[PDB]
Amino acid sequence: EVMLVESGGGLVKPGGSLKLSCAASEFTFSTYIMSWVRQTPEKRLEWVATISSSGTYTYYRDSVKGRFTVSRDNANNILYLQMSSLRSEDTALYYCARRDYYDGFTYWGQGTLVTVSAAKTTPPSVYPLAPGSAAQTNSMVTLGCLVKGYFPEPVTVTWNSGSLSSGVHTFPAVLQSDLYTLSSSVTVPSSTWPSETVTCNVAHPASSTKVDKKIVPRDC
Amino acid sequence: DLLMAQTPLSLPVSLGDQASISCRSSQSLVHSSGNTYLEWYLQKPGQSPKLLIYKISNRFSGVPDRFSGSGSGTDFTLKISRVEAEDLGVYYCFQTSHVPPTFGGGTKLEIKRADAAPTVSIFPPSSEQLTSGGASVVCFLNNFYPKDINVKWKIDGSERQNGVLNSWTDQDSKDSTYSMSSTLTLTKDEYERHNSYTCEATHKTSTSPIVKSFNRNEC
Ligand SMILES: O=C(O)CCCC(=O)OC[C@@H](NC(=O)C(Cl)Cl)[C@H](OP(=O)(O)Cc1ccc(NC(=O)C(F)(F)F)cc1)c1ccc([N+](=O)[O-])cc1
Repeated sequence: EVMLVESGGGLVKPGGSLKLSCAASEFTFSTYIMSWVRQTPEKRLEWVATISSSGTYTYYRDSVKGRFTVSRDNANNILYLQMSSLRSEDTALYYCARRDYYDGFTYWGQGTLVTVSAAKTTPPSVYPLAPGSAAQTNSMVTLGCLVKGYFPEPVTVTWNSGSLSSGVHTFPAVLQSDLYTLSSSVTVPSSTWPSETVTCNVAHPASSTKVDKKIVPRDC
Repeated sequence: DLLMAQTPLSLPVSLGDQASISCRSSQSLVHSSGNTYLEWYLQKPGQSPKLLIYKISNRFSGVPDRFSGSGSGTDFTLKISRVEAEDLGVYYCFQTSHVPPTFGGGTKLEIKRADAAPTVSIFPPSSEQLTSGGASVVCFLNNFYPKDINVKWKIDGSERQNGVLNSWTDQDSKDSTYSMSSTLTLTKDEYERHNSYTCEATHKTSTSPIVKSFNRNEC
């Protein structure tokens, strides 16, 4: 299928610069108008920029004008967004989209996250959440993993390397004092834990960490 | 300048019923061409936005015929006629008739299912977290409906409001429930000065709180 893959998002200090890219495939890239659209942490969608098929014309949201430059490499099928004088308002997930003229943003990439902050990259501490003694229910046990004190977003949490999928809830991170925290819960049958292992796998690409916390019974 | 105002913020609807969503612009969306470039996008939980409708009423390829768009000038409506579970998410109108292109603020479509009470689980701080000098007490409230829920924490009976952060998943397409975490974050020292910890959940599914509790000294 048409595909669009963003690269380059990450943590940048206020006032800094970053250049996003977007690799296009399975369509004639050079025939199409292309766009960047961003989604704020509060989930508002903001159009950022558009570039004509040939690159001759470019258009920008007012708040980014003079700071951001949209460009494209039609030989290699890449769309770019150069960003400078970055500010906290610019923290968002950045999508590249194919724009079929007045027939809409037809195809969207998965987005690349940009965080504008003075805070330091910090890997998570991962803590197990196991039930009390006896009060482990005893037919369906709920377990969890507390993923505390990391920066920037995102983290990926799986259980048993993705094998354990059903009965899983991973809660959105909340930011406080320049660190994010989240938990994930999983409910499993008593026959399967603790006599078979349950592990939460937590990946934090910004610090290149990948931690597998086994949930074990409380020492009681 | 040009605002795109959507109502409602949130719209509960039963599977099989019709949902209607409004988008009101502050000025006329008639472009200089005489056409109107009003579009509708859906964002499913964890997904990118996807196009539904362009030029007021035209469906993008592959969009189910149950989605339709209408309106003129300043008032537009997206209708979904026989709602399915997979239709939940946030719906955004968008205009590109007049620079600068602008989105609506979004409307959540919520699947209205039978009321379900939460299953509540409580968790003391782990030994390792305490080993590190911090203490988070965690309460999970899983698989409930509707979304609105109040969680009270009590420490040795004193209601505790400072230090408590609540986080909700998006609605689950498989069962149309929500889940939430309520986390009480204390210093190890404060945690160790108290014995009884309780998270109490008030939800319209019961007259009585659902209370889960532990004693720091037990296990
Ligand atoms: O560029 C020219 O040909 C001369 C300028 C006047 C013209 O004839 O074209 C205006 C037209 N621009 C283009 O077609 C360039 Cl992309 Cl080559 C126009 O520009 P304008 O009317 O001058 C200003 C304008 C800027 C942005 C948009 N919309 C977007 O960028 C969108 F958010 F939709 F992606 C719409 C109009 C326009 C139409 C559609 C889109 N689009 O993204 O689908 C972009 C631009």
